[PDB]
Amino acid sequence: MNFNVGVDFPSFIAWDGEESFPVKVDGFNQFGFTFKTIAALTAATTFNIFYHEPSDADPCVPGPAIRVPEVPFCDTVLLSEDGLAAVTLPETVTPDSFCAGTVPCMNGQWISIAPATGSETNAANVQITVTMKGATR
Amino acid sequence: TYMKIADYGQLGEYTCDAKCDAEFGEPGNIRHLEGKTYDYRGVFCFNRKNLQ
Repeated sequence: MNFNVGVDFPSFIAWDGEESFPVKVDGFNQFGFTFKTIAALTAATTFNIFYHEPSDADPCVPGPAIRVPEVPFCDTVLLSEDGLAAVTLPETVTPDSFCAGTVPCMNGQWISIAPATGSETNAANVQITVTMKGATR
Repeated sequence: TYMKIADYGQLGEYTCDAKCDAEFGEPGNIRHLEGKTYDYRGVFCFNRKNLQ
């Protein structure tokens, strides 16, 4: 009796392992990631977060790639060098469980993920995807 | 002398949620002007002989 859970929380591909992908997050209002690996890892990979603005050439094409400023919670004593919230996937993660991260404040209409420098060679074996929660059309 | 309100200025933005913080915005402005009063005078005389 599986409900068609496509509608009511659809999902899209952000990082397939070779090239990033912007996803539209305007129609919806609550989103998150589910990191996934295929093969064993090495030194913990890190990931940049990005947000886009609708390019003025067409209000339905994602513009350039801008990085999202980081916000801390009430008890966050470990701020990165700059802001620009990033996610470092802790290594030693076999393909038998996943992780579920999300930025705490949305700003833009297109979220994008990309591996930071010095991770690419170890980032080709990770598998990222995103899923919304709202409807609000 | 009288006061004037330059502009109320912006106070508070649409901040995100889950942000234990706030923003000071930008205070307004209140000038204090003043102005004088000018006088207007003149003179006119007679001869006192034809006035009688």
